[PDB]
Amino acid sequence: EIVLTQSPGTLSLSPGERATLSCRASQSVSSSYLAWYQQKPGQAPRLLIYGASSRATGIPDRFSGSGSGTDFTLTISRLEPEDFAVYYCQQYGSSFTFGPGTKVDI
Amino acid sequence: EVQLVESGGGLVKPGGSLRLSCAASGFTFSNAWMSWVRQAPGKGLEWVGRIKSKTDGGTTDYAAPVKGRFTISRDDSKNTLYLQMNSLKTEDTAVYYCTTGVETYDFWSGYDDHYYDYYFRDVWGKGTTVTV
Amino acid sequence: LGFLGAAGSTMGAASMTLTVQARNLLSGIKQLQARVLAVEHYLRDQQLLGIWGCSGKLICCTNVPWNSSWSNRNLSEIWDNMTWLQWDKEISNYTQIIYGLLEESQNQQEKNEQDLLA
Amino acid sequence: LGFLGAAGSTMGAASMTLTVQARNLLSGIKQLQARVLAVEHYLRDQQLLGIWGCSGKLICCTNVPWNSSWSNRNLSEIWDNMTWLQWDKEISNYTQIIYGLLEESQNQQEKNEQDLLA
Amino acid sequence: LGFLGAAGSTMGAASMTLTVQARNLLSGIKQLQARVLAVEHYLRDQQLLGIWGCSGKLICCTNVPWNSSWSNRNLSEIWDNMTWLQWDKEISNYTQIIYGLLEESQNQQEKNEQDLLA
Amino acid sequence: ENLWVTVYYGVPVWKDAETTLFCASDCVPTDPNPQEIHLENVTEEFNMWKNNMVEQMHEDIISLWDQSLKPCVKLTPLCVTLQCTNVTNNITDDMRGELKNCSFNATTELRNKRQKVYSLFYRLDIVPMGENSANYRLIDCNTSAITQACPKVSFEPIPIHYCAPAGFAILKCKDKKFNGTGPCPSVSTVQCTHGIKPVVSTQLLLNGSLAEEEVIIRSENITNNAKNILVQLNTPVQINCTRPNNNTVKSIRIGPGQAFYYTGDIIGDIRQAHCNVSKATWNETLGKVVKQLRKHFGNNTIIRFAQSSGGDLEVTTHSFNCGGEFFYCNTSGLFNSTWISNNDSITLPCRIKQIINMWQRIGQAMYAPPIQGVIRCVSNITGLILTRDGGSTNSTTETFRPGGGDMRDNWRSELYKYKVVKIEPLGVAPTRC
Amino acid sequence: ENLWVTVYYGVPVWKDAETTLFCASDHNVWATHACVPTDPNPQEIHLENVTEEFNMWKNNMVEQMHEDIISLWDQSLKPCVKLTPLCVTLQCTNVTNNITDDMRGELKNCSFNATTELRNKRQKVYSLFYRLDIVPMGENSANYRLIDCNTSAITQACPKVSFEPIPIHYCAPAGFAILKCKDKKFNGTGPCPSVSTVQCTHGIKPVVSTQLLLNGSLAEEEVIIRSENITNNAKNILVQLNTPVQINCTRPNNNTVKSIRIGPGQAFYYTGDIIGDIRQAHCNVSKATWNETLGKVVKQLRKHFGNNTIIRFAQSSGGDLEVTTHSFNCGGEFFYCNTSGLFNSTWISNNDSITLPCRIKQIINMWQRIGQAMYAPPIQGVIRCVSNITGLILTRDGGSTNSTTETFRPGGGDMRDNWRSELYKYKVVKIEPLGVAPTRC
Amino acid sequence: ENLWVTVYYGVPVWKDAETTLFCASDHNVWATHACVPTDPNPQEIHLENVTEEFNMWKNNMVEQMHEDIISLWDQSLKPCVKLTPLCVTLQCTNVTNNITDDMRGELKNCSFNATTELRNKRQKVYSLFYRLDIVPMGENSANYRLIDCNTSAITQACPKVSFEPIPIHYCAPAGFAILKCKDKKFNGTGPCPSVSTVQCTHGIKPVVSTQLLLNGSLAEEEVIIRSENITNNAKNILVQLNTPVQINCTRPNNNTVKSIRIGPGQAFYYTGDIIGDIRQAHCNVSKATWNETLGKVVKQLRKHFGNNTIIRFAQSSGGDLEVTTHSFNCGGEFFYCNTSGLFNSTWISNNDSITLPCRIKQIINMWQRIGQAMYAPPIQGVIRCVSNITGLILTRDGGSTNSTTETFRPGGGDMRDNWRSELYKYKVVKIEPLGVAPTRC
Ligand SMILES: *[C@@H]1O[C@H](CO)[C@@H](O[C@@H]2O[C@H](CO)[C@@H](O[C@@H]3O[C@H](CO[C@H]4O[C@H](CO[C@H]5O[C@H](CO)[C@@H](O)[C@H](O)[C@@H]5O)[C@@H](O)[C@H](O[C@H]5O[C@H](CO)[C@@H](O)[C@H](O)[C@@H]5O)[C@@H]4O)[C@@H](O)[C@H](O[C@H]4O[C@H](CO)[C@@H](O)[C@H](O)[C@@H]4O)[C@@H]3O)[C@H](O)[C@H]2NC(C)=O)[C@H](O)[C@H]1NC(C)=O
Ligand SMILES: *[C@@H]1O[C@H](CO)[C@@H](O)[C@H](O)[C@H]1NC(C)=O
Ligand SMILES: *[C@@H]1O[C@H](CO)[C@@H](O)[C@H](O)[C@H]1NC(C)=O
Ligand SMILES: *[C@@H]1O[C@H](CO)[C@@H](O)[C@H](O)[C@H]1NC(C)=O
Ligand SMILES: *[C@]1(*)O[C@H](CO)[C@@H](O)[C@H](O)[C@H]1NC(C)=O
Repeated sequence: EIVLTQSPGTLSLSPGERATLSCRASQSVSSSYLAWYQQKPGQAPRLLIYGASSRATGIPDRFSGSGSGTDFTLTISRLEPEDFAVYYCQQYGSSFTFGPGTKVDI
Repeated sequence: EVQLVESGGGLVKPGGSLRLSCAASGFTFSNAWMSWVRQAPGKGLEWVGRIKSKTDGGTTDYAAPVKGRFTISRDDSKNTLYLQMNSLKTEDTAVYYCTTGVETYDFWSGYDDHYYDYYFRDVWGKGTTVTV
Repeated sequence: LGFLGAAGSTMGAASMTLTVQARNLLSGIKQLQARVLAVEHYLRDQQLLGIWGCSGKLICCTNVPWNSSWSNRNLSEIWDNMTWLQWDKEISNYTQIIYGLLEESQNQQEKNEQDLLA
Repeated sequence: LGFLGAAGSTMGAASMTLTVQARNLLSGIKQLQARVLAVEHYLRDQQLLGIWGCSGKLICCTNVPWNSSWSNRNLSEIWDNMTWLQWDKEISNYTQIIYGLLEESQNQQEKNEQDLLA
Repeated sequence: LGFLGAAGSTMGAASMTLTVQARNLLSGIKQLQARVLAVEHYLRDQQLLGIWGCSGKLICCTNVPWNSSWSNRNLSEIWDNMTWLQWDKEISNYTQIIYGLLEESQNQQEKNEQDLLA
Repeated sequence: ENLWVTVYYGVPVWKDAETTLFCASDCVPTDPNPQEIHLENVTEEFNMWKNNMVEQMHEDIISLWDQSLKPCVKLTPLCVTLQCTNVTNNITDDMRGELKNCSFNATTELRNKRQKVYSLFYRLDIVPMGENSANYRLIDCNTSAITQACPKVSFEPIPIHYCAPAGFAILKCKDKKFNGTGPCPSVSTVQCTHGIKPVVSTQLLLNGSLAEEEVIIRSENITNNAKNILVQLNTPVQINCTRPNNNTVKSIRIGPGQAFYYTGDIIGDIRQAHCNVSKATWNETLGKVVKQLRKHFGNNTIIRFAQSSGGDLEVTTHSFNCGGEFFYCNTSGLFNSTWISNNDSITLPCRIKQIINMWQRIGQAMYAPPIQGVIRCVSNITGLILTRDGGSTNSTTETFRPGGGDMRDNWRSELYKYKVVKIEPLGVAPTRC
Repeated sequence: ENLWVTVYYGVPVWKDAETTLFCASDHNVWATHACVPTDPNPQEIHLENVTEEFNMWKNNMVEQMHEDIISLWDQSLKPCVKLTPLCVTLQCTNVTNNITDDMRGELKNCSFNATTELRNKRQKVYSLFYRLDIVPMGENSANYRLIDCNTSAITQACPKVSFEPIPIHYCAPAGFAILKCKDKKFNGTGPCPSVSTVQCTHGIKPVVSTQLLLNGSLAEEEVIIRSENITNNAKNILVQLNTPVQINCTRPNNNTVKSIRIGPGQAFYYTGDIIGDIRQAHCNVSKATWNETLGKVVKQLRKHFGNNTIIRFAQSSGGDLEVTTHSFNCGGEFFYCNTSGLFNSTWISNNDSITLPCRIKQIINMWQRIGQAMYAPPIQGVIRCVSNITGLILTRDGGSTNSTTETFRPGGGDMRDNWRSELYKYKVVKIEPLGVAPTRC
Repeated sequence: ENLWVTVYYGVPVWKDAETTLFCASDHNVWATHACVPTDPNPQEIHLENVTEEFNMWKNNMVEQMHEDIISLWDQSLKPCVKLTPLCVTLQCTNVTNNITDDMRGELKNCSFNATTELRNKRQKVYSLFYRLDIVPMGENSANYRLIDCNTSAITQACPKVSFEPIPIHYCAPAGFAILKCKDKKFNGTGPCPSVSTVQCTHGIKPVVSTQLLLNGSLAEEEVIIRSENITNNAKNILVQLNTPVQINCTRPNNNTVKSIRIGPGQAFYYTGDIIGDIRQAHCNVSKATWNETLGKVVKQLRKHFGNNTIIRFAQSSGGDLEVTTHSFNCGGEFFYCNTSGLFNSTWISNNDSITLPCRIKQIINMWQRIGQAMYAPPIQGVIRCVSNITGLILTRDGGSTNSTTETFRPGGGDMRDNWRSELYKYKVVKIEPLGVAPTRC
C-alpha cells in the first residue's frame, strides 16, 4: 500500500491559469502506475491520465502528467470553469492507494 | 452502452449484512478487470479491491480495512460483480462506486500491427451507500 | 446413310455398311484422356484382328466350327430376320469363349504348319 | 538421300524411297500433347489404307479406274516429268472422290464377293 | 506357361508361344504419360513389321539371305540349345543392319518388281 | 453342312458407357452441323436419374465457375467492424430495415493510409456482432474469403454443347411423349447435343427446352415422397422482374491494383424489387399441370399448391441470377390454390443478396458488384419443380409445394434426351465358307 | 547352307530400362484418390530357369519412389492454414502441474496475440508448446518465437487427412514388366539365380523413420546385411532382420485440444490443457527380444568382416536431432526417441524391458529440404502405437588400429534407404518382342 | 487399256500447317529443366532442288515463341516473394557520397520501416534506390513511394535464378518437319531457291532487347533489309548486319548488397552503400565499326528506296522510356541506354568511340503489359557486359515532300521483332505420306 500525500491540497486560481498539481509517496513504483482523476462535486470521478503521461479519451489537450520515484505531477495548462474539481493521485502498485485529494478553486 | 448498472441500495443495520452489486454489457468481463472504490463524505477516494477476469485467473486483491469479511466476486454469466459486507464499521459510511476500463484496439491491417488506433475509456457508476 | 444408319437394320443388310462404322471410329486433361482412350480402344481391336489374321479385313472366314450351344440356326433366322443389336444381345454370354478358342485354333496351328511346308 | 530427300525428284524415282518417308511418321503438357497428336495422325492414315485393302503394302493396285476428266496428261508425263509436290497440287480437288470410290469398290464389295465364293 | 514364361526356354519351344507375348503389349499425370508410352512403343514395332511385309504375321519369311558374318552357329543349335535372351545378346551388334538389308530387299524392291509384272 | 465362325468388323452395336465429353461453345468451337443421322427403327431403353451426362455437367460447370473467380480480388481486408443506421430516403413500408448505411475503415495502396468509406448494403449480407446493435460484420467473414473483382465478366448462360469423343456416340430421343416410364421408340444419332443454357435456379426452370405437345411430368419415383417432380410446360409463362432503384456504382482501391466495388447513394425513393407473372397464364398453366398430376395420383380428387415449408433462403424462395445480380423472390402468389375435380399480374416481392454462397457448399463466398442504373429482366418459365408432401390424412388430397433446389435437377430437364454409348464394332456371327 | 533371315514377333526378350510407374492403391496423404485401385489378382510365371543380374543402390525404382512421395506431401499440405499470423513474440512461463523431473522445463505455456475473424480486432490465447518448438530472443527469459518463423512459413492444419502409411503398389505399363527375386540370400553382389516376374509389386508401406526401419518386409530365413561397398565406411549398411522386434511407444498425457480461428475460415489447433500429471514420452523394446536378436546382426557382420574380431555398438554421433534420434510418425504425431539403451553393448567371439526416453516436436522440417515447415496438429487424448522393428540402418566408423574394434552406430538422415530396403527385390525391364533369327524358307 | 487408280504410301508431299513445337535444349527462366535435350547430331537432310514459298510476319512459329517466353517468365516470377509490405512512405533526399555531376539526382537514400520475421518487430532500413523507381507522394518534398505500388504488386527477390539467354531449339513432332532456307540473300517474302529440312532448328537465344538487336544470327554475306511493306510507315524495317559491332556496357560502381527479411522466409535484397565515387553507367560502341556499318545499311536502303536520296538518321521519338532507349538485360540487371550518339547524321549521295550514357532502372514491367511488375535484385560489385550488335530495328518518318530526303529513326517497341529476325529461315510443314497416281495393273 503506497502512501500518497497531495502537497497542494488547496489550489486556487482564476480560470485561464495553470493548475500545477503535485503528489508524493515514499514507496518506489514505476511511473507506469501513476494515474490522475478529476471529480466534480456530486459526481463519480473520471480518469484523466494513466501511466503518468498517457491520456484517457474525452480529455482536453491541456491535461498532461509525468513522474518517477517520489515526485509525481499533473499540469492543466489553462483552467476552464468545467475543471474546478477535486483531483486525485492514484499509485496503482497492485493496490490503487489514492492520495487525500486536491481541490482546485477559483 | 458504456454505463454500468447500479444496484446495492436498501437499508441495513451494522448488526447484519449487505450485498452490493453492479456492471453492464459492452464492457464485458472478457475484455475487463473490475474494481470497487469508496468515498466517505468529506474524504478522498479509497480503493476497496479488484478482481481480474476469467482468462488471467481472477485473483482478487483487497485494501487492508476490507480484508477477510468484505469480499469481491465475479459472476461470469451476466457480467456482474458483487461486494459482500458484514459487521459494518464506522469507516464504511461511504459511497461505493463500481468502476473498470477497456483498452480498445483497432488495427488497420491484418499483416503489420503498428498502424492502429487506440482508445482507453473508464466507466463509473454513480455510487450506492452503506447505512452503518 | 451415315454412321450407325443401319444399326437398327437386318444383319444381312448392315453388312453392306461395314466400312461406314469403321471409317470414323477413330477421328484440358479431360480432353487429352478422350484422345488417348479412343486410340487405345482402336488399337485393342486392331491387335485382336491381327492375332486372328483379320488385319486389314472387314470380313474373315476362320477355321473354327460353330457350336449349336450358341444358337438354334436358320440362315434366314440369323441374317435376314434379326438385327445386329439383337444378335449381339443373344450371344452376349458365350462371346469370350469364341474369341478365346479362335485365337488358340489360329496362328500356332496355322503358321507353324506353313513353315513345315517351306 | 534421307527423309524428304526425294521431294525434288520425279514421281517415278521418288516411288523407290517410300520407306524413308514411312519410317519417320512415328518418333510440359505440350510434350505429351504433341506426342499424342503424332500418333493420332499416323493411325488415321493406317486405318484408311486398311479400309481400301492397302494394309502393310507400300504400293496398291485397285479396282477403280481413272475417269479421264481428272487429267490432261498420260503415263508419259505423270511419272517422268513431274515431282510429287507438283502432282498432288493438281489433283487436290478429287481427293475425296477417289477415297470414297476406293472404300466402296475395294473391301466393301470385294469381301462380299469373297463370301459368295463358299 | 504365362507371360514371359518362355524367357528361360529353348528358342524352338519358345517360338510356339508367340501369342502370349503379342497379346499383352497393350493396356496423377504420370499414368497418362505411361499409357502414351505403351501405345507408341507398340506402334513402332507394328509399323516396322508392316514395312517389312509382315503385317498380321507372327512368323515371317524373307528374301534376304543370312550372311555368316552375323553368327557362327549351326542352324539346329540356334534352335535346340539356346534361349532367346542369350541369342539376342549374340546378335545385338549387327541388329541395326539386318533391319536395314531386310527392309531394302523386301517391300520397296519386291513391290516395284510386282508392278512390273502386272 | 455346318456353320463356320465369321468375324465382322464395323458392326453397328452399342453399349452403355461413361466417358468424358467435349465441351463446345460459340471449351472448343462447336461444329455448326449437328450431323443428325437418320432416325432409325430401334428401341432404346434409358432413363434419367441413372444418367451420367448430368453429373458430368454439374462438375464441369463448377470448375468453369471457379476458374473465373480465381484471378480476382479477395475482400478479406474489408472484414472489419462496421457501424450503421437505417437509410433515410422516402423508404417505403415494404423496405423498412432492408438497407443499411455502413461505414468502415478500408485500406489503401500504401500500408500507411486509410479511407473512410460509406456504402450501402442489403440487410441479408450483414450480421449483428452484438456489443450494441451498431457493430455489425459481413455475413461470410467467419468462413472462407469472399471474392470480388472482374465486373467485366458476365454471369450470362452462354449455351454449352456436349460432343462425343471418338469411339463414342450420343443417342438422342425424339419421342414427343417421352418420359422415364419405359424405352424411347424414336432414336436418332447426333454428334453434339443442342446448346443447353446453364441457367441457375432453385425453383422455376427458366429459358429451357419447351414441351411440344402437352405439359408432361417426369420423376424418378412418382409415388414416393422422397423424390422431386420435374414438370415441363408446353406454353412458356412470361415473367418480368425489376429493381426500380437508380443506383450509383463507386470504386475504391483497397490495395496494390486491388479494386473494390460498392453501392453508393441511391437516387430517388427506395422501392422493393419484384417479379410479375401474368395471372391468367399462370392459372392455365397450373390447370394443365393438374390434369397431368391426375394421371399419376388418384384421379377424381382435389389437389393443392402450397407455400414452401422453410429452410435456408436459397431453397425456400425462388433464387435466380439476372443482370449480374442475384435475386431471392417470393412465390407465394404462384402456389396458393386448390383444384376441384368437377393486364392482371401476380406481384411477387423480392429480396436481394450481394454475398452469395454457391451450390450447396460453404467453402467459398462471392460478392456480386452492383449494376449502375435500373435493371429489368424478361424471361420464359419453361418448367417447374415440385415436391410432394410426406403423406396426408386418409391418403387423399395430394399437396405439392416448391422445393428441389439442388442444381442437378435443373440439368435433368435438359439432358433427358441424351444417352452416351460406346461403339463395339467387332462382332461374331455364323456363315458357310 | 543357304539360310534365310526371319522375324518372330512375340519373342520373350528383356532390356534394362527406365520408365515411369503407375500408383496402385488397395482423405490420406499417400493413397490419394489420384492412384489406381487394382483387382486382388497378382500374377506370376511360376518361376522358370531364368538367371538375371540386378542390384540395389543403382536401382532407379527407388528414386522414383522418393520423388513421387515428395510430390504428394507438397500437394496434400497446400489446402491448409498458413501459420504466418502466429509469428509473433510470445510471453512464456514454465508450466507447473505435477511435472516429473525428467520433464522439467520441457513444456512452456506461452501467451500470444492471435488475429481473428475480424481484421481490426485481435485476441490473446494461452497454448502449451514443447521446448523444441521454441527459440528464445535477446537472451531473455520472457521473449520467445516459433522455431521456423525465420525461414519458410510454417503451414499445417488439415487434421482430417491421415498420415497413416497405407501401402502403395507399383505397376509397370504395358510393354514393360517387373522382375522379382525369390532368393533367400539376395544381395546386390551379383546375379539372382531364381527369378520370376510380376506386373505389380507387393504393397510397400511408406513408413517414415531414420534409425530403425519399422513395419517392413521381414527377411525370410536369416538376418542379412546389404551395402553398396562394405569396406567403404562412407556407405550405409542396411540390416534386415529375420525376426521382428516389438516396440511399444506412447505419449502418456491426456491433452485437451483447443481451437481458435485465425482468419477467414482459417482454423488453428493448439494443445490447450493437460489432464493429469506430466510424464515423459517413451518407447519400450523388450530386452528378451533385443539382446539375442542383435547377436544375429553380429553373426552376419563376422562373415563380412574378419571373425574373432571385437566390435562395438555405440550411440549416435549427434548433430541435427533428426539424424541423431529414432525419428518416426506415431498416430500423426512426430517422435524423436533416444536409442542409447539399444546400442551400448560390445561383442566378443568367446522379463526386463529397455525403456528409452522420447521427446516430441510439433514443428518439424519433414524432409531434408529447409524451404518448407509444418506444425503437426495436436492429438486429443493419449496416443499409443505398436510397431515391428524390421531392420537397422547402421554406419560403420572409420580408421584402423590393429585391424580391430569395429564400431557401428545407428544413423543416416537419408530416406532413400527406407525404400532401398524393400525395393531390392525388384527390377524394371522393357520387352522388345521383335526378334530376328536364322531359319529355312 | 485404261489407267487405274493406285495408292502410294510414303509419298514426299507437303502442306502448310500450324502445330505445337517442342522445347529442346543442351537453373534459368527460359532454359528450364522441362525442355528436352536435342540429339547432338546435326541431322540435316541436305539440299535438294525444291523451291518452296514462305515468309515472315505471317509465320506463326514466331508467335508461338513469343507466347512461350512470356509464360516461362510468369512461371519463374510467381513462386517467389511479394514486395507489397514495402509500399510505404520513403523518406529521402539526394544524399551523396562523392557522386559526380552527371549523376546528380540519379540516386536517393530512402529510410523506411519494413516488416520483419515477427509481426511485433520493425526494421529501420536504408535503401539506395535509383530515381526512376520512386515517385513523389502527394507531390511533397521528401515523401516517396515505389513507382508501381498503385498497380499490382511488384514480385521479385530470388537472386538464385538466372536470366541468361541460353538458346532454345524448336523441334517438330513426328509427321512434321521444319523447312530451313539456305538462301544467303533471302528476303522476308517469296520463294527460297535452296531448301533443306531439319527435325530441330538451331538454338535461338531469347535475348530481350529493343532498338539494337544483340547476339543473333549474322547475315552470311550482305546487309539485308526485311520488312512487311518497305514503302509503308506502319511496319518496322528489320535490318540484319553482315558484321557485328562490338559494344561494351558497364555500371562502374562497386555496389554492396544487403538483405532483410520482410516476413517468414521472405527475403528482400537492396542496394546498400556503394564503395568509391559514383559514375554514370554507359555503353562504348567502337566508332569506326559503327560508322562503316551504318554506311552499309544506307547503301542497302538505297536498293529499296530511290537513288540520289539523302538518308538521315534521327534519334527516337520519345514517350515511354521502354520504347525510347536501348533496353536490355545483363547479369539480371536492367539497362536503359541512350542511342543519341549512334543515330545523328546525314548521308550524302557520294581507337575512337561513341559513348552512350545509361540510366539504370530496378522496377520494370518488362513486356507490354502493366498488370504486373518485377524488382530486379542488385548485383554485388562491378558489372561488365560484352555483346555483338547484330541488327537494328528502324522506323521511317511518315510524310514527305517531293519524294526527297527520307528520315529513319530507331523503333523496335514490340518484342516480336526480336524473334522475327531469327526465324526468317524457318517454316513448319505437315507431311502427307498418302498419295494417288495413275498407272497400269
Ligand atoms: C497483446 O495485446 C495486449 C492487449 O490486448 C497487450 O497488452 C498491452 O500492451 C501494451 C504495450 O505494452 C500496454 O500499453 C502500455 O501500458 C502502459 C501502462 O498502462 C498501465 O495501465 C493500464 C490500465 O490500468 C489503469 O486503468 C484501470 C481501469 O480504470 C484502473 O483500474 C487502473 O488503476 C489503472 O488506472 C494497465 O492495464 C497496464 O498494465 C499492463 O501493462 C503493463 C505494460 O505492458 C504491464 O507491465 C502490466 O503487467 C499489465 O500487462 C499498465 O499498468 C502505458 O504506460 C503505455 O503508454 C505508452 O504507450 C502509449 C501508446 O501505446 C502512449 O500513448 C503513452 O504515451 C506511452 O508511451 C502503454 O499504454 C497495455 O497496457 C497492455 N494492456 C494490457 C491489458 O495488458 C500485449 O502487450 C500484446 N502483446 C503481448 C506480448 O501479449
Ligand atoms: C427353321 O427352318 C426349318 C426348316 O425345316 C423350319 O422347320 C423351322 O420352323 C424354322 N425355324 C425358325 C423360323 O427359326
Ligand atoms: C467422269 O467425269 C465426269 C466429270 O468428272 C463426270 O460427269 C462423270 O460422272 C464421271 N464418270 C465417272 C466414271 O465417275
Ligand atoms: C498425252 O496426251 C496428250 C494429248 O492429250 C499428247 O499431246 C501427249 O503427247 C501425250 N503423251 C504421250 C506421249 O502419251
Ligand atoms: C556379314 O555382315 C557383316 C556386318 O558387319 C559384314 O561386315 C560382312 O562383310 C558381311 N558379309 C557379307 C558377305 O555380307
